[PDB]
Amino acid sequence: GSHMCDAFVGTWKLVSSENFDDYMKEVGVGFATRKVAGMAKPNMIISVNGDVITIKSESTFKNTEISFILGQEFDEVTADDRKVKSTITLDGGVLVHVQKWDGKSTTIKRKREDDKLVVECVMKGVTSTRVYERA
Ligand SMILES: O=C(O)/C=C\C(=O)Nc1ccc(Br)cc1Cl
Ligand SMILES: [Cl-]
Repeated sequence: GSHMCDAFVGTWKLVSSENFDDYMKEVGVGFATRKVAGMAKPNMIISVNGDVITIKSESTFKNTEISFILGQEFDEVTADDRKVKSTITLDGGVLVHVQKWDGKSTTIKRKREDDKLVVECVMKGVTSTRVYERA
């Protein structure tokens, strides 16, 4: 077993969002995509198999998936179609995902707080908080 498995593995459903439209604007998402993606109610599925972690985001807007090893950079196509260089690490008990593209950077952190899984997305002073609970 592991901290990672105990904290994060399973199926999570979105329960609240704040500032997500503004975060998407900062990242460069266009109007129509922001409206439909903002209306989404995703499930987040996190699994571990050996050293490989998989995170899936599933909704009526889009289904996406990433698999990775902690600390090892990979190329990712995001839901809004950015081509980014991604690295995910465990910093204390927080899963930290950094995306780099076009001289820009954004960070997505996932942390447990009580029964919830809190997702914080930060771009240049703009933070969005998305709260998930177990499905
Ligand atoms: O998975 C989350 O809750 C966290 C982040 C997230 O949803 N990101 C995202 C989704 C769809 C589009 Br379009 C653009 C972005 Cl930046
Ligand atoms: Cl967080």
